[PDB]
This record gives sequence, C-alpha cells and structure tokens, in this order.
Amino acid sequence: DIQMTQSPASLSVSVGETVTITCRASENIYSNLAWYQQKQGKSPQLLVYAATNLADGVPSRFSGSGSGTQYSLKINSLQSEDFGTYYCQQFWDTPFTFGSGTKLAIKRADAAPTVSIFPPSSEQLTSGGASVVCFLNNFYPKDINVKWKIDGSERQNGVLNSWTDQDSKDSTYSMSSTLTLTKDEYERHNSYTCEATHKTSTSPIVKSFNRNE
Amino acid sequence: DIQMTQSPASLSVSVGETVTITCRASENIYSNLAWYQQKQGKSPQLLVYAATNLADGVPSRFSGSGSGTQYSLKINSLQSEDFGTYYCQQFWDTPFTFGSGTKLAIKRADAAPTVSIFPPSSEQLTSGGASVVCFLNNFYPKDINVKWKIDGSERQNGVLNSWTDQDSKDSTYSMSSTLTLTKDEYERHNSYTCEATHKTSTSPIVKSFNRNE
Amino acid sequence: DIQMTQSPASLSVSVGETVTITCRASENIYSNLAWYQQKQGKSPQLLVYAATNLADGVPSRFSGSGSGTQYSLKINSLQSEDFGTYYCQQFWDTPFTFGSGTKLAIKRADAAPTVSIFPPSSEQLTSGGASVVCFLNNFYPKDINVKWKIDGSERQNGVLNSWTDQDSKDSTYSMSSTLTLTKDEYERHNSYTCEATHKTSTSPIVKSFNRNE
Amino acid sequence: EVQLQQSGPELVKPGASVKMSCKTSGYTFTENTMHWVRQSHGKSLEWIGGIYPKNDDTKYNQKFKGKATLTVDKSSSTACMELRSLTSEDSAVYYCARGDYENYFYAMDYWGQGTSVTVSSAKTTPPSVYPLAPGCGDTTGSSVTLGCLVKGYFPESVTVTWNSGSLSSSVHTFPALLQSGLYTMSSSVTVPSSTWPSQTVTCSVAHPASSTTVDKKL
Amino acid sequence: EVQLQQSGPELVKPGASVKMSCKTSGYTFTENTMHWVRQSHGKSLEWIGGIYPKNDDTKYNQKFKGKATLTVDKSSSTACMELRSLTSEDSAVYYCARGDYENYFYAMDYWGQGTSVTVSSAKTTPPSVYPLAPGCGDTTGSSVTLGCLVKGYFPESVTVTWNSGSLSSSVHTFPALLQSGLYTMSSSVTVPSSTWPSQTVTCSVAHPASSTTVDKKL
Repeated sequence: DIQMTQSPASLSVSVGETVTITCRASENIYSNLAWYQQKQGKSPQLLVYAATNLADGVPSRFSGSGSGTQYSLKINSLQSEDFGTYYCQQFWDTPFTFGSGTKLAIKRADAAPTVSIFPPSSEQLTSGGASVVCFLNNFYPKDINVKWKIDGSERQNGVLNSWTDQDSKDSTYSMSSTLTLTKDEYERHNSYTCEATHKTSTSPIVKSFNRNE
Repeated sequence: DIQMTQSPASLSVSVGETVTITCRASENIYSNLAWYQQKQGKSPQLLVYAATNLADGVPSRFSGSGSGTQYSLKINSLQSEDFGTYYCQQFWDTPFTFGSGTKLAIKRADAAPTVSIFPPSSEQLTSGGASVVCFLNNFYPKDINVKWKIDGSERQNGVLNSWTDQDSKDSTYSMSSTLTLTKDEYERHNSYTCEATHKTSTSPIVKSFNRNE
Repeated sequence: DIQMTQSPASLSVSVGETVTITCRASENIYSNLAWYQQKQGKSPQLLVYAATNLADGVPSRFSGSGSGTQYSLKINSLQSEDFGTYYCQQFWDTPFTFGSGTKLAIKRADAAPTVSIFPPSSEQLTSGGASVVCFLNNFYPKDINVKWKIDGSERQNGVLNSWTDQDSKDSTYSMSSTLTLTKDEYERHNSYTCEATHKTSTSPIVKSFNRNE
Repeated sequence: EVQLQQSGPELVKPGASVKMSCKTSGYTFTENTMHWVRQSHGKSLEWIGGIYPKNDDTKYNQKFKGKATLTVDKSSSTACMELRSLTSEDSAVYYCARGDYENYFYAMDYWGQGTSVTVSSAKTTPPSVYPLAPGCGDTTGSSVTLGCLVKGYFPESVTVTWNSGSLSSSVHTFPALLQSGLYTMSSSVTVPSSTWPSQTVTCSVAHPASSTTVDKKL
Repeated sequence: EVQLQQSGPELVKPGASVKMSCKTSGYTFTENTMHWVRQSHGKSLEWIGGIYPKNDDTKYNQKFKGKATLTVDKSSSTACMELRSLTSEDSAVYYCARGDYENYFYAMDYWGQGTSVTVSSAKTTPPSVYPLAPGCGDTTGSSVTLGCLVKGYFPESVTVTWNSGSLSSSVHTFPALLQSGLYTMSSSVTVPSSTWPSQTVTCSVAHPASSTTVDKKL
C-alpha cells in the first residue's frame, strides 16, 4: 500500500504571498494527483487533478505541477478565502490513500497571552470532586507547554487541555483546563500553580492561589 | 568513490546580485543533489534537495537546477542573511561525498591596511625565548604575502600567520604574527623588517626597527 | 577530422545590441562546446563551456545554447569591454579543432577618407631603388580596393598594403603603401596615380603627380 | 518540532576511546535513519556512517569502517558512536542528523548541535600574558595601536577584556596557533594619539577553565 | 590563483631546434593535463597535443606528430616542447594551458602568456629612416600631413617619437611588411597648415635591439 506524506504540517502565512506545499509518494504513479480544500466544518472540494489541470469553478491562482513521485502545489497570489486544510490523493492502486493534511492559517504579529487562574468553588464538593481551571487567551503562536507545579512536582495522568480554532477579525486562539480530582485529595496540599511557557518572555509569569484566600 | 568539486572556492559579492555556484560529479547520478548553508559556528541547514525542489522554511529566492552530472545553484536576489559556506551531496552511492565548500562574502571597495610593527620586550627573555609581532588591520581583499627580510634573507620554517573572519558593519579582516626563536639567536643580527605585498601600492611600504631604539 | 565554420567572419555592432554568432560541426558531438574571447595581443579566455554553462568570472550577459551540430552564442546586452575575436572548440574527437574566428568591432557612421599622395625623394636613389607611398586615414568601413594607374595599366606583382587595428575613441583605421622598384625603371614613365574605390562617393577622387613638380 | 541534542565537548589523550550521544524527539525514532558527519579544517566534511534503528542496520565508510562503531538503544532514544585508537588528526566536530523514512538517501533535513572532540596529550597550564607597549621613542602615525599576547594556556579558550569592557568596537579576536604542542593569543586595538602619554590602558585576560585571571599594566 | 609563466621570445635560423618551457603553480601539477596551442596569422589556431603529467601520457595531432615532442619534469614543475626541422611557416605564438582533472576534455580554463617563436635566416641590420616632406609646390588641402619610413631593420621592433613625445593623438602605428626577407615601417600624422612653413617637425626612430637611434630633419 502506497503512503504519502505532506510537508509542512502547519503553514502560517499572511495574505498576498506564494505558498508551495508538497506531496511525496513511495512509488512512482506518474498519472495521478488530486488536491483538496476542506474548510472548517465543510465538505472537501477538488482543486487541481492529474497534477496539472485545474478543475471547474477553481480560480486561476492555483497552479499545480510535478512529475514522477514528488509533486507540488503553488498558490499565487493568496487571498482571504483560501485558508483551510489541503490533501493529496493517488488514483493508481487500491486502496486510494490520502495525505496527512496541511493547515493553512493567517500570519500575525507577536501577542501576549491573557493569564487567568481561579480557585474552585464550594458547589462541586457536594458531588464528591473538585476541579480547578486555568485559562489563557489572545496568544500567538499556538506553540505552548502547560506546567502544573504542586509542591514542586508534576502529576500524571489527568492533565490535558483544549483549544479554539482561528477567529476571523481577531484571528487568535484560546485555552481551557479540565482536571479530575476528588474532594478529599484537594485539601492534602496547599500551593497550586498554573505555568505556561511561551516565547514572548524567557521567564514564564507565576500566579498562584491558596485555600482560604 | 565519486568525487565532487565546486567552483569557485571563494565568491565575494555585495547585496542585490545574482550568484551562480556549480557542483560537478565524476559519474552521472541524475537523481541526487543537496545544497547546504553553514553559517559561522553553526550547524548546516538544507536548502534545495533533488537538484530542484526547495526544502521547508527556505525562501523562494533560491532556485536550483541541473541534470546529468553538472549542477548549479542560482541565488536571486541576494540578501544580507545569506552569507556562508555552501556544500553539495550525492545520494547515489556509498560513501556519500561532499564538496570542498564555497565561501560567500560581502563585496567592498579598496582599503589600505594599517601597518604595525613593534620590537620585543625584556620579559620573555627570562623564559629563554623572544617573539616579535607584526600586525595589519583594515585590509581588503584577503590576498596578501608576508615577507620577513633579515640581512636580506628568508628564514624557514617558523613563519606563519592567522586571520580573523569577516565583521558585520566593518566587514574587514585582521592579521597576527607568531615567531619562535630563542634568546641568544635574537642578538646575532640587527635589522628586522616586516613586509606585506598588497595590491593597493605597487611598492610595499617598509618599516624596520633596531636593538637599542 | 571534424571541421567547424563560424558565421559571420566580421560582425560590426555598436554598444547595447544583441549579437548572435554560430558554430557548425560536420559531425554531431552533442556534448562539447567552448567559446573563447581573445583581445588584441592577449591570451584567450574561456566564456561558456558545454554549450550552456558559463565559466567562472564571466558576466551573466553571455548565454550560450544549442544541441546536436549547430550551436549559437547570444550576447545581451553588449558592453564596451566585450570587443574581440571569438572561437569554438570540440572536445569529442582528436584532434581538437577550432573555428576560423569572428571579429567583433564597434559600429560607427559614414566617414570620408583622408587622401594622401607624395612623390619619392632623392635619398633612396643612392641605394639603387625608389619607393612611392600613398596613405589614407579616417575611413570607414574597412572595405576598400587599391588601384594604381600607370599609363593606363596595372602592374603585378608588388602591390600590397597594410592596415591598423581599431582605435579607442576615434575607432578608425589607417593605410600604408610599400612598392618595390629600382631606380632606372622609375624614369621610364611619368604619370603616377593612386586610386581607392570606397562607398562614400560613386567616383573615386583622382590625385596624380609628375617628375619635376 | 524536531530537536537533536548532543553531548558536551570532550578532551582525551591519544590512544584511548570516546563515546558520544545523540538524543532526538518529535518523531517516531524507529522509522527514520540517522547519519554521522565529521567536519575537519577548514570546511572539509566527511561521512562516517548511517544506522537504521529498528533492530540494527549499519553502513560504514570504507575508510572509517575500523575506527568507528555505531550502536542504538531503542528503549531510551539515543545514538552513540565509539572511536578506537584516536590520533592527532581525528579531532573534529561531529554531527548527527536524521535521514529519510525507510531510506538512507534523501539528504538529512534536521541536524544536531555539533559537539566537538579534541585529542591532545598536553597538560593544562595556567596562561601568562605578555606586555605590548611603545616604543622606539617616535610614535607614528597619529593612530597609536597596541595589543596583548597570551602563552601557555590549554585548552581553549580565554576571554578578552579592555578597561572592564569600556570599548568593544576596536577590539579584535584571533584563533589559537599550534607551536610545539602549545597555543598562543594575540590582539590589536586602534586608538588615536590622544590617549598616550596622558591616558594609559591595561590588558586583562581571564581563563575560565583554569580560573586564572592575570591583569598586566601596559 | 593559477599562474602559468612561459619563456621569452626566441629567434633561430631554419633547420635548427628550439625548446620552450611552461611553468605553473596554484594546483597539484600531477592531477591536471596540459595542452599546447599555436596561433598563426591572422586568427588561425591549431592544437599541438596534450600531456598527462603522472608518468607519461601523450596524444599528438596527426599533422604535428613528427614535428613536435612533449616532455614533462615532475620534480620541478615545467612543461617543455621541442620542435625539429623548423621552416618559414612554423613561426607562431605558442600557448600552454591546463586541462581537466584526469581528462583531456573539458576545454582549458587558464592559459599562458603566449611566448612567440620566430624563424628567420636574415642578419640583424641597423635601421635607416627615410625623409617624407612636401612637396610639389602647392599644398592641399588645409591639412598638411606627413610621415616616416624605416628600412633595413630586424628583428621587430622599433619605437616612434615625435618632438620628444609632444603629441600622441594624431600618431599612428603599422605592423611590418615582408619584402625580400626584410621589413619596413610607415607612419602618418594629421596636421593643419598652421605648422609649415613656420613650424618644422622632425622624425626620430630608435631601435631598442640594435641600439640605433637616428634623428632625421624633415
């Protein structure tokens, strides 16, 4: 079974620049390529097929090219409606295989995240558990590392976060925190710290809270 | 074992001009080329592979091309961050072989060197030796020939010099002199002369010193 | 033995125009071409080799191309330092053969020659001979035909002339005359005429001299 | 997204052995080959050999086949190469970079930090600076230049300081020089004639390895 | 970076032999082939033959195979070719230029200085100038022109001087001319009518080889 790999995985670029994405096959098909554009929550749409010819309803800004194994797709010049994931396909042998996908975002400038930490309330203790939340907002880029320091130690498992997709005018992201711990193990320690290492500052800011505060 | 030779060895060019470097293989690989960029004291980075396709994160100013044995790399238009050595590789047969390297500097105008000659002091004679130093600074280009005239004769071996790499704003070089001779053979002659033949003047300037001066 | 012929033999062109010179081989080499530039009284220098790739130190204004037998060299755009003869070479079979050469001059406007005729003096008659000289200067182009009318007849052999190469600012030519005849045959006739047919005037100007004048 | 961290610079006497380490992340370690590259002076590069980290697959250069070995630990991710019977010309910076999926071809994309390896039998000696001052009695021209000289230091390197870091503009640096198994330093500073006789500058050179800081009054 | 220095121009009578020398530097001498090229008049070029300086490897042109030999000294770097049974049409400038590594193809990059070789049986004679002055009694037109003539000189060449080098603008030069084994010179100078009758110019021609300087009053 032929496999394909695309590079890069996530390409961030502003409006008006040329973008070249690649697709590589393990075997030489020569005849078969299909590039797709899938918007968020939408069905895929065909752009260029047979590695060269563009499909119907596709603007002339998309020019694909290639031969043998290695293939490419060039976008000039990028517009505001072209953001989305891209895929590549082979027609040559069953099964038909697809690439891993390439996310195309809009490039922005540096932005500092909004740090938020709040202690848990007294209502959830009735159900036999407690959850503390840590939120960050308006941060770019999406590269981040979460760190929870409890008595100078890390706890696993049970530490995971979620994010929001790119906005339109703001075009930033957001975070969330969900931690699963019962009620009697919340009072065994005191110092709780939410740390996030980002490239804005060399030293991550520190914010902590206590029990009776 | 296939060998490769690059030309030229050192190419000096200012900012904004096209640069074409070549790589030649003894046998015809057809499939395999890799151009690298190694800055000063840094690890190499891949630019264009497979003789045509540019790698990820590489700007679009670099276009490689070639077929058969002889290959080439074209840079248009040159920027200020692109200075460094370049290499070429074959994937075809073991061992994988690399080129000799091509240094890319920044082109400047003519500059006269700063001549410096100083006699040795009395402290090093306690250790049983004596060393006289001759320094030149702010000279372009790097082509030079050192000449030591003692009683109208040349002495070998023991005459060698060192240099400094290209600066940022000044973008010039420097020299140094280290001569190994013991204390009792320093007083057997008198006239000592440091000569350097450069293309600024047809007749190299002459500066000498004596014992009791 | 493969032979090569270049066209044209002499190509006159001003500064700033494209020049295409050709080289043709009797057999199909496919792999081998070398174009040379030899200035006046200087050693040849390699420009483009392998019919395509330009050599080191050669400016980018020279682009060679070709395949099979017929080859070409295109110069755009011509500069003031590029004047000189050009050659073409084959690497394919021994002996290595060279073309006939192509002279590249600078194009000028029409210019009228300076007519000069002087009778011989009385000093050379002591050695047993006499020589009359006819000079022309500041003439363009170099196409000319010399005519010596003595009693309405032409004499051969012994009529030959020399020329001077192209100047820098003036960029014109010059002529000379050397005629070998002894002393006793100089007095057998009287009317002597130096004629030169040039394209400035349909009727060449006539200037003659006599014995006792 | 892909980081390769090597060990630190290592010094050893000739005849012994050395073992490096190359640790990576960001990708499946068993699905990508790794190669080793040595850089000698000045720009010269060579290819040591590759490794395929599934069970073992090895390809050595015919010249380096006997002087180098390649082992890979598949549990904790690392790549280690060992050298036998070291000599003077075997001292070079060594690179480790990832290859292509299921392939030794498709030249390495991401590289390492280039840990250096030096081999010398000389004993570490504290450095001793040297005075450089005018002169023959007549100063020419209007630019009065001077410098420093350091002898008897090992290994690299030392630091340069002028008046506690007063002016960094006219100070220059130079690599070492090999004479009789020992090295040397030099410097040059371009100063007008408005300093001497009035103002006086001193030279200070500190050696971080031997913790030797010598201040000489020029 | 690569310099090729040849010998000086040489003159010999027909029937004898001559040996040139080509010295190079800047590269390993044993790893690059060398070729010889002759330039006859006007632009015509021919290919003598190549040499591979490891032990010996030789390729001659079938026409020049008997009239030329090629030897190489591998200790001191030189390339020498010897010619047997010289004649009149064998006088030409000879070139020596380096080839390609392990190959006779890939046309020569760097060339030599083009040492000339001339063959003549004539004896060196001191030159004698010739007067050229007006005239028939009526000068026309407003530009009064004149020149010089030199006869009985050998070998090339002589120098031209006008009023100790007063005006270099209107002076012209001409090559020699072959008549009865001897050569000749000529010159032309464009001057208005404001010189003669008032100012008078003289001709002076010096021969560096024979040390003969003759000054003729025109």
